[PDB]
Amino acid sequence: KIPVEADFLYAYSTAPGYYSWRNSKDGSWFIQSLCAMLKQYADKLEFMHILTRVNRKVATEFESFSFDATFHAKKQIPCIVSMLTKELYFY
Amino acid sequence: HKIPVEADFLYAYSTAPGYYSWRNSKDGSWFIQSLCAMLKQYADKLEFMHILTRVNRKVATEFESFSFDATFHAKKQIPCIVSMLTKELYFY
Amino acid sequence: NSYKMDYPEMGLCIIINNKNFHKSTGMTSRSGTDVDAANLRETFRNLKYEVRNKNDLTREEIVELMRDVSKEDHSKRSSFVCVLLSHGEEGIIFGTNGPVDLKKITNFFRGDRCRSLTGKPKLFIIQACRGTELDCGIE
Amino acid sequence: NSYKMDYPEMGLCIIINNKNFHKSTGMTSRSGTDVDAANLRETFRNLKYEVRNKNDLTREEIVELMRDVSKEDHSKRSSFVCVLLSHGEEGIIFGTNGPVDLKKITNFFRGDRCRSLTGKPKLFIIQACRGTELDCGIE
Amino acid sequence: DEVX
Amino acid sequence: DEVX
Repeated sequence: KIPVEADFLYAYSTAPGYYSWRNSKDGSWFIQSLCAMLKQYADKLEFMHILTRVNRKVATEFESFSFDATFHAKKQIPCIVSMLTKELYFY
Repeated sequence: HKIPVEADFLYAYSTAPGYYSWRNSKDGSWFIQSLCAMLKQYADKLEFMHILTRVNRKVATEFESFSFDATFHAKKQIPCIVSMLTKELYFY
Repeated sequence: NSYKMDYPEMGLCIIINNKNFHKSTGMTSRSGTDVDAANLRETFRNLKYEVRNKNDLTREEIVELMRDVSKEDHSKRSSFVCVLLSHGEEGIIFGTNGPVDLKKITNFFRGDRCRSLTGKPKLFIIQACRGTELDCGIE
Repeated sequence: NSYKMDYPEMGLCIIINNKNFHKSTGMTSRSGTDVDAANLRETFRNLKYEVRNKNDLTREEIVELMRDVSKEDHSKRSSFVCVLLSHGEEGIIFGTNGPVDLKKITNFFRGDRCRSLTGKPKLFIIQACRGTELDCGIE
Repeated sequence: DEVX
Repeated sequence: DEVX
């Protein structure tokens, strides 16, 4: 038998309790980075390692810009939640 | 040049959100059993997320609850890897 | 070991792109989300997924979509991918007219409810808020 | 890229082993947890971590311990490992005398509060319940 | 088997 | 840059 909650992966754009950020022209930070890393690494890396690179990209390369000081200079870290039981490759 | 204050955290949960976690009174808990086993076996071969992935498959396939209480009998458990890490982790 | 990824199909890629919300919700337009939905579409097309783009779905429309998708036959599919682009809260994704519990959405595809996906990876990509906390970062 | 793991030390390994609880909590003794704590001690010892075992800590002792550890100098340590073995709830760990917010424990080691661990992997291994739901499984 |  |  296997758990009914097994083999799920939830790739969250942000940590629990936190805002998620989106750029009006480029799109959201997470999806930008996700597509970029997938495009570059989907035929070389396992999915968890791809998402880890998505994490470092969003964390290091993005910072919020706002005229509102409350929403300015903010950061974001994505949140990988894996209930997977095997490694995932897209090839 | 900043990084999030919530970055570089990894939370290895024994069970999925909202669910019970199981422990054998003599063998120990299912999760810690499997974690130590997989670490002992793979810490010098695999990246930490892949080790934890094998921990997930061990807990999911090799354990099923035994209880005199019928409500708690023949139940399963899946661990929950929550990663805010920004790099790969190797113990060597 | 690794998930069997050489089934006839790679699987579905369901992209739910909510940009415009009813004025009763008071929620603002999510400018830039079309850029996301299009980039996702291209990325997963190249990964050989059967991509389905959905735009401005109500809370009721999302549920029935995910339910109908769950009652499809994924027998010759390797995996399942769902991407959610909308406003959110912790455990909540927003339809154009109101909130939806993420659990209700994901529960459709549990191993015992979607038999044709049992043992196969079910990926949910969520671009939404999970609360109102701000990460101020560190040098 | 990969985390820099060739600092002089690998880091601390804090194992908090709660087996017996105050009568006010109604929590049962966690038989078998000693086997876990010893197995963890050996496993992470072999990984060259500075293992520190703590037994039956109160809610106040856990907080004060994690605070003291976070105010240590981790400058020549590669990482930090904390293992929690006790009763729990969603987001909650139990000291022998009551519940502790997991957030409160982990917040000590945030990038801006624990500078000597900034950029280093902070691993929290939790063996506890996260609610009262049961997985009936599927074949 | 017990629960936590 | 906006939030969700």
